[PDB]
Amino acid sequence: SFRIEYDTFGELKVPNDKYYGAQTVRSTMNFKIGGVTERMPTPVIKAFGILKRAAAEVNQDYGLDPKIANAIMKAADEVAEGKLNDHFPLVVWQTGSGTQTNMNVNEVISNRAIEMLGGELGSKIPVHPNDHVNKSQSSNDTFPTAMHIAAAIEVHEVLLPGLQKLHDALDAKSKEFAQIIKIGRTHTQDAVPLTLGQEFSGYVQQVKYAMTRIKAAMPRIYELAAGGTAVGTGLNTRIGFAEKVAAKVAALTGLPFVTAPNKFEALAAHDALVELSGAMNTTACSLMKIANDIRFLGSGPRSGLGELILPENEPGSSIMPGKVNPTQCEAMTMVAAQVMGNHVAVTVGGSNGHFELNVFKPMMIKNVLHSARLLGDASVSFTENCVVGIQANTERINKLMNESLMLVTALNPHIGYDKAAKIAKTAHKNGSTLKETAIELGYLTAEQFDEWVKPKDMLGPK
Amino acid sequence: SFRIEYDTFGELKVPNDKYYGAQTVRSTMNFKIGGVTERMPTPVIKAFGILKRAAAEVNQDYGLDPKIANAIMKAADEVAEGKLNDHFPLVVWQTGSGTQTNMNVNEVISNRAIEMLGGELGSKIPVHPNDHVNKSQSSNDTFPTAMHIAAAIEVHEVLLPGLQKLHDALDAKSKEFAQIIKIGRTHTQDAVPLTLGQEFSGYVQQVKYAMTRIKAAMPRIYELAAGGTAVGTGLNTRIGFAEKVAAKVAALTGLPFVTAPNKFEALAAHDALVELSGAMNTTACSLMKIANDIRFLGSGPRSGLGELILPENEPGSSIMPGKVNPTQCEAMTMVAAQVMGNHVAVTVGGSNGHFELNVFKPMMIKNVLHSARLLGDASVSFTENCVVGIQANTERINKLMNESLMLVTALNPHIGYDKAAKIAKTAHKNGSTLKETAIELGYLTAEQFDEWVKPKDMLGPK
Amino acid sequence: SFRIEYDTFGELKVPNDKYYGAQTVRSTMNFKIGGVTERMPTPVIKAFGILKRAAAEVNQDYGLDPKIANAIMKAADEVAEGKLNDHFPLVVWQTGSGTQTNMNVNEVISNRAIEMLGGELGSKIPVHPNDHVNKSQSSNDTFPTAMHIAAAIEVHEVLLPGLQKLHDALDAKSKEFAQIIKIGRTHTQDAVPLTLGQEFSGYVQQVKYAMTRIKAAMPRIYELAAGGTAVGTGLNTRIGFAEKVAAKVAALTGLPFVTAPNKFEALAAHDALVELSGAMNTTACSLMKIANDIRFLGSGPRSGLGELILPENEPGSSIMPGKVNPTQCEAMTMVAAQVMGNHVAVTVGGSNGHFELNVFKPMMIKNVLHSARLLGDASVSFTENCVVGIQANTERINKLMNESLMLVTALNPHIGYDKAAKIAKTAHKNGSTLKETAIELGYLTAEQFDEWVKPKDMLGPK
Amino acid sequence: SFRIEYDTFGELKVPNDKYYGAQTVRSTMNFKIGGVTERMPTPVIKAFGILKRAAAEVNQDYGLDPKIANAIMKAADEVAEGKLNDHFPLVVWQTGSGTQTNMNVNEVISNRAIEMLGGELGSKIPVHPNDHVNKSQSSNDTFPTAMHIAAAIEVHEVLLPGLQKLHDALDAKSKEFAQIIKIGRTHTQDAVPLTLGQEFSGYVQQVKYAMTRIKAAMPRIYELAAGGTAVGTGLNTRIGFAEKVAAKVAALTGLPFVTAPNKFEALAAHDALVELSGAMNTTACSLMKIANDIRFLGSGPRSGLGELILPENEPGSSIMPGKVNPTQCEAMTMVAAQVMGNHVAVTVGGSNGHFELNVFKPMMIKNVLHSARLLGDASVSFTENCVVGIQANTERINKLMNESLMLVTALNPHIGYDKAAKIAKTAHKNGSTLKETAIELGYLTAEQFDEWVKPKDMLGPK
Repeated sequence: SFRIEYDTFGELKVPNDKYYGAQTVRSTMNFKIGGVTERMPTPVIKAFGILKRAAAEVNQDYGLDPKIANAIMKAADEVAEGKLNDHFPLVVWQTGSGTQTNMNVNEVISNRAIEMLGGELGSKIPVHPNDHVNKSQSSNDTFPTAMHIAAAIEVHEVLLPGLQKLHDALDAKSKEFAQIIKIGRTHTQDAVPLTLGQEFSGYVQQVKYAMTRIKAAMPRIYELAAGGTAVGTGLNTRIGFAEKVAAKVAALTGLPFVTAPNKFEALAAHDALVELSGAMNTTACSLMKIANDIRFLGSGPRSGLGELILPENEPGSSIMPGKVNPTQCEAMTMVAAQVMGNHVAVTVGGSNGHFELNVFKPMMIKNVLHSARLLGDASVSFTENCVVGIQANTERINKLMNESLMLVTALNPHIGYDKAAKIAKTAHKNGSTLKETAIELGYLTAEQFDEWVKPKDMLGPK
Repeated sequence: SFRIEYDTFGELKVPNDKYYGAQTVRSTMNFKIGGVTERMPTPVIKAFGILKRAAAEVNQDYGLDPKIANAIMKAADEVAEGKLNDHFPLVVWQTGSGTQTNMNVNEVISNRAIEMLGGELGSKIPVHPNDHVNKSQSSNDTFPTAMHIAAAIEVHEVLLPGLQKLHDALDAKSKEFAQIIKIGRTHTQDAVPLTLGQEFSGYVQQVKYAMTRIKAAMPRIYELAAGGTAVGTGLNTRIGFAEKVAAKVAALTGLPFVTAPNKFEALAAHDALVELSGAMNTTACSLMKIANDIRFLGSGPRSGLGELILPENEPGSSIMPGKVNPTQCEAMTMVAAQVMGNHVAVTVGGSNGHFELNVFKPMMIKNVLHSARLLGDASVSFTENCVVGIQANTERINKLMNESLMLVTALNPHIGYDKAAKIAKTAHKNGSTLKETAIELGYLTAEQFDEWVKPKDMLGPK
Repeated sequence: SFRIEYDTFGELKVPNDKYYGAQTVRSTMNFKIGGVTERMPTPVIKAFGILKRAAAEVNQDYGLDPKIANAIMKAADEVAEGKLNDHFPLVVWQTGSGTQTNMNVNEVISNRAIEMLGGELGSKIPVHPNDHVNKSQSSNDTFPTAMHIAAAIEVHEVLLPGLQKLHDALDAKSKEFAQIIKIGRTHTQDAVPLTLGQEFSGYVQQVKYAMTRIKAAMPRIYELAAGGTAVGTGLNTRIGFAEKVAAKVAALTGLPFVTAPNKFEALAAHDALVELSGAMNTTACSLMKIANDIRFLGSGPRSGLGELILPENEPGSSIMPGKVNPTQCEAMTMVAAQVMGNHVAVTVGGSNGHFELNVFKPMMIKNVLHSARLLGDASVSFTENCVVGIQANTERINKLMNESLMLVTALNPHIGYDKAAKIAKTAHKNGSTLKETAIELGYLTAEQFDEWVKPKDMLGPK
Repeated sequence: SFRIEYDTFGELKVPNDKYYGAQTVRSTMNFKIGGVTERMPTPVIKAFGILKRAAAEVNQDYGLDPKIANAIMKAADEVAEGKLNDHFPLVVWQTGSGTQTNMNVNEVISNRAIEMLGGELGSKIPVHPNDHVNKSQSSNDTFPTAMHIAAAIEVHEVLLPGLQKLHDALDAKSKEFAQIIKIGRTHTQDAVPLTLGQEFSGYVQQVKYAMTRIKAAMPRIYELAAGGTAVGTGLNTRIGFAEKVAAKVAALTGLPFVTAPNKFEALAAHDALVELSGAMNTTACSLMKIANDIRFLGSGPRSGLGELILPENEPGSSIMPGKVNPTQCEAMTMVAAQVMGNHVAVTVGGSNGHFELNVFKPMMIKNVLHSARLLGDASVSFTENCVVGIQANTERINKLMNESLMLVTALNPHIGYDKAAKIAKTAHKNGSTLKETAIELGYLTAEQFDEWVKPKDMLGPK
């Protein structure tokens, strides 16, 4: 049920049903940190499949036999399409250059290509993991290329689309609530009015700006290190390989990948990952505010704020009508906190490069991909299971509007400051409304109050 | 005007009204980072005065002339008492060992001692800054000693006393509010009742535990590096000096300072400062929760929660009665956030020692002292200007208790689950109270409702 | 291949081969955040198995039929022993109280117990997930109890044992290297000598203190929230349940669990998790220093420091003799950075409780357990695959000792300061050794140099 | 002595030599947190002077008497020029909206204007602090406007100019060192060659990208909240004021300030400050790497790497020639760590807005300004006192090139892989050079070695 392969240290059993080889088994024996939840993220594995497909096609310019190249391309495609995820057992907590996952990819693609050609698995014949699958590449410039491919795809396919759905849903609710006037809160104290539409428009702007921030943090993610080889000079690769492989990855993905203009900067640091994590950190601050606001605005039903009725997704008991826990707000705010911590992990890793090579690469991309997936998925879930279903408690909102003390300044042009202050003070002392008090004090009629106190006229500059 | 002093780089002008010398002037010209607001914290300077007083007294065992030693002791006392603060211009962003502030201290104590002896300032006669004031000490083991003396004094004189006042004031309010029943909130939704005294008892326990955590993080702050000299071996000091100087510092301060058992650990790392910062970080989490709760519990007067009436310390407008911004809550929660950031700065510094010496020392102690002073002062301010004057809005609390849907389960033993749930659903649909609805439906009488629904019996297990 | 169950929202298909039920399926439909790497950590699931076993036995005091209790206990044991991990599909990013995992546990134990009794899965007969498996418990006080059980077990079984192995290995190497004198480094400049044993003894002290710090952070992890029910009052549990269930968990685990003296503090905050994470943060700073030092001390073979020969665990090429990448140092320092970020996530979550309930519970325990497992596993791997095999490059160390300029001060008592400074300056200018220069200058004989310059005499105070 | 002023709480003594008034004295008595070192940063105060100058000029469109407006403009100019710094005693740890500093600014400008007009200080005549100096403005939209003006000016005048000087100095050294070949280091192990100019070109690219990142984070800093008044609606200001005051601020500063398109987003959150802090956090990661590399590349003189000779700015000892502590590297890396911590403080504040107003404003801008000033000043200091004077130790670099084992692969095309590996293994075993060994083994002549092993041909792809 196992085949025997060999490396410099001796023999190793490789399961017959696995496409990896001796280097991967050796790597698993020495880095047993954290268990299977710590396996390298699937986006990184898929990105390696893209990279190795691109390199094999380019390397036909540089001596690679087309029959071998095309077998590599087909196997690499299977990796990219997520068809071979079960053959990647290595964890994030490995060599800090990512070289062990590079070798895992080279072995898997080599053995699958051998199988496609009808040969013996583990033989390196006719597809050699290093001489063919890693041709023109290095142990040091491959993982950083894969992690930028993976980050860009996750931003474009998961993070930005999830934020776009949330933006659109918040914007629809802003329009739906554009005429519902409620009492503002500053310092959490009652304040002058604004509509729920206006308040929600602030959330819309925050999400729009989050997408702008993330896009602004992408130009240097599109720069690929492939071609820098061991220390950035390109020793032991071919002239034109760096440019051709970036152009091929760009063609395969439809994304504007380019070769990094300075390979020393590209290998010695991952400042672009720090930059992108920073944009996700800002996004997390925006989403914490939006979700915590919606949480409190839905508080109640009777001892809270009670402005919003959130959809009920988990069944309650009949004897507790009106109670709805804001559980999508909880998942989102937990995600927001996680992104902030992940950002510190990325920052510490990014600050700690040494000379020609930053060797915190696996941990840095793990945290970036984690934050991107959590923010995108949480945005979709918060949208579909909370935002689109939010209703305004207009009966309670209108009641509290008429009971507020904050509308009293509408009276000043009609009865003057002292009488308006006396109304407010008396109403506060007695627990009555402004209207009731103004009438009892003899300062106006009910008809006058309705004519002069118009919240619709208190919503902008004049 | 100025006197002329010299170093091996040439001539320096030293103001005649300053006690520092050529080394200190040289240090100011090369490290201007941040401006005067970045000057080394006064607690570090005072701690250096304690240390140099101790070293001078001990060094009489090791050849130091008693007339010279006693002049150093008197000048060092002046530094320790804050009488010579204006003679320390150096910033935090200096050499990472703190040696430049050590030299600043040596020069100031030398020249003030010379003045006490009637001699010529700047002459190093009869008191030499290196040969006498720095005798038996090193450029590398003095600053870490001063920073632990400073941290321990700030914990005992500022941080723990401020937390103690907050603990005691919260406990008094807990007892004051022990009989005031209100509606609990979980997920921010209405929940079963608890007293304000019970809720406040949670805050009391958090502050008690904060003090316990800070004390638990002090044992290794009391360990002093003095005696490790350059690399931790004690080369170029005397047998017994490490122990004697720590005992003298303990006697001078009344605190249980001891010599660090392993001087390599004491110089190469400042793990104790990370540990203490960690306790302040936990404290900051507790204080964020207490201050934000009180902030929201005071929200209103009419569109918030309205359970607490917070003292108004800043004049308000006569036309805005009842409005009180919780400004001490804002100061406290801003401080909490600062402590969390300061903690990451301490962590990064503490993680980055190299071989025999961690050279992030000034930045680490600055953040520790900043956190300790902010937490202590904010605790006093929050206590005196908010907590002690908090009142309960008992009329609004009683009203919202009677209007709650959460008490309905007191009815189950008397009329059964089915009728109870029907009451709650109908009340929620109609906007009425449980009692009004239970009577309208004909399920019970007013007298039965008052006998069966007793919140005082819903406050514990049975 | 599926059975039909029902909840308030309608019917749900449950796989015939799963022990969870309708509530768990509903929970999975609404929280699709992050994928399967985000599943609730296994230590939490196992801890729930302990908690539910304890509660079932205690509840025989409170009316639970012994036949049902014993079926619950046996099923709960299977959960605790990791026999049913495949029946827990929920992710961390769920309701912030952890109630959905509580319900998942109640359903699994109920259905497995039903099977043990020979009944129909999904029927709630004769074991009801809520009425029996959750008897005397709440939706809010169960997850916090499980997360403290899980944290304490992981500290005692994984984190502390891993640190103990590292301590012991570092201490053995310190003794092995106790006579190997090398040149110290301060500010990364050459400094006076110390032995590799002395330098490694600093690392030993850091790891010893890390274990002390972690233990100091455990007393409040042993406090369990069980019995606080919904808001901390214990409404709807029985007198004595809180104490009995903590004593039973203590008996089952052999660890000193107790009931939390203030349940409001226990439910409204998780300051103990922040405290424990803080101890792991300090540990990560210590390990970053130790691992980065060892990394640089092994640098080379010829353009680095070259003091240590690290074991080679991944095969190199024949043409690159002497090159050994310090890959266990890389995994450990990546782990250290991850712990620092996780600590910020825990801190943000811990700071954000609201009124009676902190609803960041799943994210907080996830990060604590992640840091604990990574630190423990990395400590074992770093120990077994690096530290125990470290060798000293004594040939290179001795060569560089004799070429250092740092031994020259040994000459001062014999030939005076000026001649000793002239030797050092001349040797620096000419690239020669101190000995060669001292002889060429005519200041001493070779025999005198060997008699006066004894590094063994430069290793302590005198 | 003192004058007597009043507020609704009673009488306050105001020093006769101060321009602030009763509101400012009242504010000092309730917020003493931290002491004078916590005073509001001068850039915020200057920015308030710009804003009040702009508002006064614009408000002539909205009824403000020109004689009064022009006195306000002149007094506000004095504040903006730093002439009245001593009249601002309030600390950061004040009301979270910054309203108390707004009132401090209003009072100082009122009383200085009154003095310019020959009137009585403290009389509010002819210049009223609220009715004139705060005309058309609000307690809530003034501080956020000042903090964006301050942040933008500090970026343009301090941060970017300091980085530009560092960029240019690093680029000059890159060109100076373009022909100096040394041994690369990956994982800290010896690696294939690269020039010092190539390595420095990586640092240049990082600083260039830092400046690009900071500029990319400025568009939303230029958005001003002025005009949003209390909750963002603009109630109680005039149509056109928001736009007119932003245009005037842009004209006064020469920077492209604009009114914020959504005033709810501008008041309820400070996401732009989080974004800018994020760019400074990335910059800090770049600078940590540059400064730590240079630190280690200068290590020695004989037991380190020894590639760089750093300028010695602090006198050394004549008996310790060649020793130079990299003290600017220490200041710079301490600053980098501080920026990372400051960033977490900004993040926590930015995440914690409530409804219509984020009330963490003073702490957020303090940390942003602190980071910007430290990075700018440290960049200038690191440039002038380290980078520009760096020399290459070419003799030691050439020696270590010739002694390296890494050049051996130049031999493969000439003698084959087998003999090359035998040379490297033998040299490593014996401690000799590749050339000595290749000759002793009889595989080639000295002349062949010099013709075949040319490091200049090992610096790129082929």
